[PDB]
Amino acid sequence: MVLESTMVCVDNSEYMRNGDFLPTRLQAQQDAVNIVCHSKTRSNPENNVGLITLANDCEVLTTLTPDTGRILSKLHTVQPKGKITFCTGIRVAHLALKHRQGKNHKMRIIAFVGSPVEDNEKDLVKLAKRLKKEKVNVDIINFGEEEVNTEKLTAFVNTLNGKDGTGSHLVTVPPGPSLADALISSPILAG
Amino acid sequence: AVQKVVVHPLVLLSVVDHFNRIGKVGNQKRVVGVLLGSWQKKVLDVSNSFAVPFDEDDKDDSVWFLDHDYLENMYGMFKKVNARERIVGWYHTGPKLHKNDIAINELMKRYCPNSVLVIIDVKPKDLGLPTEAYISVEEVHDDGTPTSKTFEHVTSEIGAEEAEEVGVEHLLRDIKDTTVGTLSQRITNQVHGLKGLNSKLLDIRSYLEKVATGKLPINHQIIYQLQDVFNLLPDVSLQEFVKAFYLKTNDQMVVVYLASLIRSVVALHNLINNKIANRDAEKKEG
Amino acid sequence: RPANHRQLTFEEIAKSAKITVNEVELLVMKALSVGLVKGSIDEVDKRVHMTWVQPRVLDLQQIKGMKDRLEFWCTDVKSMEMLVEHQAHDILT
Amino acid sequence: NWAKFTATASLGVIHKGHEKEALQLMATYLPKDTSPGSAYQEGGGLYALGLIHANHGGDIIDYLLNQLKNASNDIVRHGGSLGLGLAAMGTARQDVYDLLKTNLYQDDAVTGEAAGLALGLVMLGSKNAQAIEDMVGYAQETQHEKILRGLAVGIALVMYGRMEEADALIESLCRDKDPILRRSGMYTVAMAYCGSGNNKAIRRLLHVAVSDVNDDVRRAAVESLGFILFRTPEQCPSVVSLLSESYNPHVRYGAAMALGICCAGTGNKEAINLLEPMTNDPVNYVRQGALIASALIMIQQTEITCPKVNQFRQLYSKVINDKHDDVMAKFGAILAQGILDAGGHNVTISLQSRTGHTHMPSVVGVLVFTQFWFWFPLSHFLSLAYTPTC
Amino acid sequence: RAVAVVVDPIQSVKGKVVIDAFRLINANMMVLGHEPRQTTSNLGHLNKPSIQALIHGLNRHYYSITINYRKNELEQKMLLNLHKKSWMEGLTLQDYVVKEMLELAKNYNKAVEEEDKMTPEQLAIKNVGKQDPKRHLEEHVDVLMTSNIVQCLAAMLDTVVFK
Repeated sequence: MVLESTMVCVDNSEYMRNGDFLPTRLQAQQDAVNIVCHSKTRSNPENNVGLITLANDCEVLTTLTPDTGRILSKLHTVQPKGKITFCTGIRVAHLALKHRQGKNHKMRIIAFVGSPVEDNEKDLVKLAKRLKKEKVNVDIINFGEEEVNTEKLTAFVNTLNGKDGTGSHLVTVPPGPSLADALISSPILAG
Repeated sequence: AVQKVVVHPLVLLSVVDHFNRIGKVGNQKRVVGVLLGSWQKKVLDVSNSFAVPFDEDDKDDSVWFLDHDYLENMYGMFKKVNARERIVGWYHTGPKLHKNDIAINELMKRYCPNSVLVIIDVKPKDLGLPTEAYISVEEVHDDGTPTSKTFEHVTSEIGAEEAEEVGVEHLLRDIKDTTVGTLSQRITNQVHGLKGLNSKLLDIRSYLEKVATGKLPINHQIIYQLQDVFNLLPDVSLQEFVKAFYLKTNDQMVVVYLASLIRSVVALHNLINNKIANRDAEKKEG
Repeated sequence: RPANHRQLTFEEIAKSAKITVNEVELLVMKALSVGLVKGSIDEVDKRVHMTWVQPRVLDLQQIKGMKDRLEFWCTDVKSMEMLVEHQAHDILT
Repeated sequence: NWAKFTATASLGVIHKGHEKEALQLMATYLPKDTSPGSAYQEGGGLYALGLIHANHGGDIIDYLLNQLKNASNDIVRHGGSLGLGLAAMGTARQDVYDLLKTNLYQDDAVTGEAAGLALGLVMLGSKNAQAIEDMVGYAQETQHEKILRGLAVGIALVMYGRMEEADALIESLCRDKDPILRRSGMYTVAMAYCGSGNNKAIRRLLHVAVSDVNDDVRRAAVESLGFILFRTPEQCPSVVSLLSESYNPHVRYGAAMALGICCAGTGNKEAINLLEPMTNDPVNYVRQGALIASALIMIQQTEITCPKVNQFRQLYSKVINDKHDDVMAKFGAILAQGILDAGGHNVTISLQSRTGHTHMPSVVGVLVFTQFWFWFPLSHFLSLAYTPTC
Repeated sequence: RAVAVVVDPIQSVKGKVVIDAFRLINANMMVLGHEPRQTTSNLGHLNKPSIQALIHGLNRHYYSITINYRKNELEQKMLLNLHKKSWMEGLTLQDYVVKEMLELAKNYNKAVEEEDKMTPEQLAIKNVGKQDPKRHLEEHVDVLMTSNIVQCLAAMLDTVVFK
């Protein structure tokens, strides 16, 4: 096993409600939460997973806790509606992981972005060299629609790592009909 | 929705100890902890409370953290060991509120639909009573804005409970009990004259804020109307109380009659025993 | 008007009212039926006595004149308060 | 503790003087040649060497400071540090300023009190501006009673006979918290005004003596008059007789001590007559302290002057030959007997010589002798208040 | 140490220090002396009342301990602030009742004053040959002092507040 803390960053914006990505996009990101919580059950249960959004608020309803059955109950009535702010999402998740219990856990975090965010590349490079001085690899999986080939988050992937800490893997969004498990099959292959 | 509060000093000391818990570590802004309560009438009571960890960066005042699992756990603890209590709000130690506090309020108004905060001061010198109460209701606006969700200043006090001062008045030890008859009245004179007319002069400094500034809510709804409740006495020169000098003489009347009669009887008290025992001691001293 | 005058003539109400003498009575009773004033209907002299009224909008010049008579009250009561306390200052011990 | 320490300390009290033969008479009583209970059959050995070399030091700087520097912990260094400061008056010892504060690092058990005493004795009446800072900007941030009370006595001891030179700092001590700096400001004005009838101390003295609610500081404040009024001692009893009727045994106890420590070289009949109903008190230890002060008042005293000598000796017989008195009444009673025949009526106390120069170890001895709630060899230092009447 | 805490919650409102704490010393040290307490001078200054005669019956391997109520500079002056500045008129601006305590005080004074003036009937000479010395000036100096001075300042309230 391995000691880390992955903060699932769901999108509750008003773009995640249609059915281009499979029979609900809510169900698409919900199956994503299913596979990451089962994956951290298959990982070390000493690790912890908590919920957070980037849109409409920074909503903490569960603590970053090693249980996730209550998170599976928190899957329901997510009601995705609001306006995206992922640039506060990185920092709010990072302070949530500076509110942890142990330092031997690593910090490999995922993120789900599904809307056009007003994110300057200077904003996310402040965040990115901040994470260079905060030791966090982030594996973002693009959902929804902002661009068919995301660039700002590609720039964050570029500006997070160098030569040793290349733990930034960006599944850009396939904005046409692509499956529910074919999106998350590549990070469960390689995060 | 809230009539007033009855708040014991014990919960304030329960704020003080967690202030001691945070003064030794890296203190970014302040304390945010749970305020339990004993809500019975539209009046309010608090017997006890406890805290919760909290940090807050200042970039978009939205990054702020509690632990609702820990909160409900120790709530279940103190609810089991005392079924009288329940949560009633929160508190903060920095005496000036900020814009994140509405997010704090509405994020904890989900357990019970009211969550009254408590401003306190760990270093109070100039204020009156530390305890303060807001409530989050809407009047929506005169211009009817999209949800002008306003804290509304509910009245407050320090509460009272039998035999909770057993520690307190034994500890402080310095109390001059029942100074009626000496200088308490002039302490109230100095402080109410100066420290209330400076509130008045800072109200007129806020009026100068309305002069040079103050377009914001300039507030021609409640200000002059409660100031008209003041303006029940427009006390301009020539003093206008020809119809009250005789009433003031009537005020002087009975008390000076008591003074004359009674203090003549007080001289009559002193002189008798003073003369008798005086010359007793004097010419029976030898 | 300056503070109240404490007693206000039929000419005043009838002059601002552009009405006769024998209607300001109905007027002040009708104001009691409205309930904006709690007044005593002083008409032994046709000169009316004043109580509390529901106020109207404080103007900018009325903000300034309010500052005038209000700071008059404020610093006069504060200054003569400090004078009373200056006489009451000697017996503290 | 004091079984060990008093057992090897009373030998050095008997060895007052005795310059050369100390090492080859305590060859069995080196710090490594005894195997104590814990640390005091080896602590009181160096204490007795400090008593032997009181105010007349040879190698009693290097020798003593090394054997305390080569000493296991702070729980040993006590009496060596006290006698080190006692003999190191004006020797400009720097290690007593260097290693004591960083020896305690925050505090000690009672050798922080020893540290305050040692730096005060080497810096007597000095205005040690290094140690004004490094003592009274140090006695606030720890919490115990012993370390703070001992630095209180130390910052009292560092300032002596000043007559103007400390009193703003004294009221700066007055504006501090309850048990420490106000108490020490009282002791420091008791030492800064030794020998004069200054009417400056008496203001805050009486004020904090009765107006205050803490009571040990009241006891200290009525103790202070014997410290400041030993040159003209006939002022006190006529007004401390009214202090004798306080609510508390604190102020009554200090009022019983004041008539003693003001006039103990004399045998005035009126102070005796006013100690009489005070040793007829309901509270036990105020009677005890009155008897202690009367044993101070009757040293060297023949019966032909004031006949209450035999009266109080047979009263001491009465209090010593029954069991149902106070527990430390016997402590005080045979203490009163050992004081009562000190040297065999050979030595006496005088805080002031005849030619107008004071006798500063007597002043030091009485201000030492008062605070016996801990470090009982503050009683043992009353040998330092004894004089060569020859 | 494992020190006990003993309390009775029905005692007083500001005064009593009801808490009681102990240290059971073992019966295995029955050979050695009981409660040495190296100095036993501040322990004797704990020994002051010989309190609780049934616990002093229970002095078989028990003794109470010193408990001071120490200062909190972070808390003491602000508790004093709470206490005083919330009880001196609350906001310090409120009462600075008054017109029926006139009659209440005149009753409470005069009805006691006639029995206060009875005893000079019985005053006489032959110094110890009479036995009933009791003071009579009590609560008619001071109650009338506080009463009339505070209510004449209440007659001053109108000139103090009003101009």
